[PDB]
Amino acid sequence: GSKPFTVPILTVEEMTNSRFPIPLEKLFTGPSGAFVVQPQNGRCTTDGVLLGTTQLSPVNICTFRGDVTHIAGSRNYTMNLASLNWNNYDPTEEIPAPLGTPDFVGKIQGLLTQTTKGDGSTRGHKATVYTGSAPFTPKLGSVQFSTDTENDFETHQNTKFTPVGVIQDGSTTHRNEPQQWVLPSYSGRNVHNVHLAPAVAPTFPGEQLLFFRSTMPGCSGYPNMDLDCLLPQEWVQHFYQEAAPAQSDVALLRFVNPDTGRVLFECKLHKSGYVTVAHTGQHDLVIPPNGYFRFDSWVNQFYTLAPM
Amino acid sequence: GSKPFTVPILTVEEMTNSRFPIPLEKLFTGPSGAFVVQPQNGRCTTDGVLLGTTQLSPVNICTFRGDVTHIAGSRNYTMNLASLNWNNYDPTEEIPAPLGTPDFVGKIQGLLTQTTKGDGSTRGHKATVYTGSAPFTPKLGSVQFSTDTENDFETHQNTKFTPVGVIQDGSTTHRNEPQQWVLPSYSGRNVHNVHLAPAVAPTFPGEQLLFFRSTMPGCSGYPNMDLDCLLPQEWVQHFYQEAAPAQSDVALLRFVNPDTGRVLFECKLHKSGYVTVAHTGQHDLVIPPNGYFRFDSWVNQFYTLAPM
Ligand SMILES: CC(=O)N[C@@H]1[C@@H](O[C@@H]2O[C@H](CO)[C@H](O)[C@H](O)[C@H]2O)[C@H](O[C@@H]2O[C@@H](C)[C@@H](O)[C@@H](O)[C@@H]2O)[C@@H](CO)O[C@@H]1O
Ligand SMILES: CC(=O)N[C@@H]1[C@@H](O[C@@H]2O[C@H](CO)[C@H](O)[C@H](O)[C@H]2O)[C@H](O[C@@H]2O[C@@H](C)[C@@H](O)[C@@H](O)[C@@H]2O)[C@@H](CO)O[C@@H]1O
Repeated sequence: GSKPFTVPILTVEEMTNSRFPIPLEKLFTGPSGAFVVQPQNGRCTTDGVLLGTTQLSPVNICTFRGDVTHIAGSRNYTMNLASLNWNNYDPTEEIPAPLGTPDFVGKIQGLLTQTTKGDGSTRGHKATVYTGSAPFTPKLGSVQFSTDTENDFETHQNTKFTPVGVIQDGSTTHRNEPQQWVLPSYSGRNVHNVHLAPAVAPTFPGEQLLFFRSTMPGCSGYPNMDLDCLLPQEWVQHFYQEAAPAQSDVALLRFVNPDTGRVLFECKLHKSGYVTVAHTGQHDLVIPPNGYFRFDSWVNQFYTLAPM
Repeated sequence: GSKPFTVPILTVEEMTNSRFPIPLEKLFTGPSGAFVVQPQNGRCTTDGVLLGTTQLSPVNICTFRGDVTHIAGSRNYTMNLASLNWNNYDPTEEIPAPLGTPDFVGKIQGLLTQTTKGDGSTRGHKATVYTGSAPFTPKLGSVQFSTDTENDFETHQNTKFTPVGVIQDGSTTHRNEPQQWVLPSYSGRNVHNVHLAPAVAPTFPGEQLLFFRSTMPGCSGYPNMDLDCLLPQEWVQHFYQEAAPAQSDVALLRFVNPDTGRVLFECKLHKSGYVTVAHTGQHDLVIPPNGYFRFDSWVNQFYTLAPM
């Protein structure tokens, strides 16, 4: 008597990255035994429980909201954060950081915009947040932005950060940042992160994670623009609504080609919200534009996949 | 033998505007008899046929892709457009303009970003497109951007526009632009638009359109930041996948409050993809955060709604 489980029939290129507000481009698999894979956005169980800092909006990912204060002698501003819905932020909520907070170390550039309530005057400036920096303390309710102005922003007026892309210091090794698999210190460098969505890894020999991959825009230097999420944002929204019970640890999915009527490959969708495939090595999957995932049956962690 | 029709159970504040990449904030109704309501984004039939310039990605709305050429003596660049998927753009496709093109007259500000293929060097600059301007000819394959640079962008390298918000000329009447209900001239001022999604209006006495409303960020001046769409982007994605046949002209929806178990109001979801309610005058709806739409039955255009 369990509600039947399903995944969306949207194709990969019809879906959105859950870790940055950009479209998916491709599927990628590679080894990740050497390091911890623990993203906090795009985390959701198959029965619809949001984890980490995951929230439902594709466009709220890596945004910030609040009001700002200027740092004299600079073009830097401190943002005192509001909640996702512009109310008072509560640091004691059982989350790692405000929902939608970036979950990787990098220099994220976008625009800081503001409206003055009284007359509806507005202003917007290019701005960058360094999520690896000492003032990056979103869990404690504040982050710092570098901007292109020393005086234009007003205090105590609603201010929004909209992300666009990432930058790198071109005097250093190319593509050495961002580091998408390094979590920020949400409460600052001397404080451990809390309430995290768990790290994920394949346990089965010869299996690797299957990533939903995008390329982040670059705004300066030579950044590493690869960005891999565990679930498309549309899958997060789907499971959240459906809330179908997980009848076992693992949902077997087949990736189907409607142009031939044949299955390209099969994969495991684990109930805690990630996908694995039977393959060894780094590989950009080549898929038909009309290809889609289809849930076929509940299996478990001991199931042997056909090689990808 | 028709597949059962449904709408998503996401709440309003859990969904995304289909005309700009920002969250929904509220429901709004007002009279629109005096003017033509003909948006081209967020247009989809209840049985899943995309119309106008509508595409499936919430983050692709009001983006542009292509390569750029500098205009000497200025900080202006012409973008020769690529398709939504970075291929050659075909001006003869039966659409008004490239998918995701802005469907209103306004000055849209964001970032123009670029990557050089050979070495992975990147650059990003603040940029504005005036969709009412003479060089705004997206259907013909080109638009113009004003930027903060006269020399940094390279030719013949992939270039992306990411929208953030809107601006207004502060020397003129406040909130006189953008004009969200004025379509751009997609082929320029002397050429009529083609392949448009149709204009919509209530036909029933005492009914008005029900709008899904957001506030666009403002980046300069005193802009009109109201933005009303006919369908949430998540509804577009839902109908596209479900493709449930419309058994009549009108789906009756009830907006339900789970905190009391009572219906707040009922409304008509027309098969061509828009909502009406029984109300006269401008009104910001006040709704419970957990409120949701529920499809109850197929009726038709002659059905009399309970007053909102
Ligand atoms: C030394 C330094 O950090 N300079 C950056 C500048 O980057 C340098 O730009 C050069 C050409 O303009 C070379 O490409 C150098 O390798 C590079 O380090 C940076 O310019 C941004 O990124 C570079 C790589 C180019 O893509 C530029 O087009 C782009 O604007 C600017 C912009 O923030 O800042 C310093 O001047
Ligand atoms: C005359 C003109 O168009 N000036 C804009 C400037 O706007 C003026 O800014 C004043 C205060 O700086 C007053 O607010 C004027 O009413 C306004 O016309 C504009 O500044 C942007 O928008 C204004 C309304 C303020 O919100 C500013 O904070 C904001 O930067 C700037 C920025 O593009 O351009 C011209 O200088």
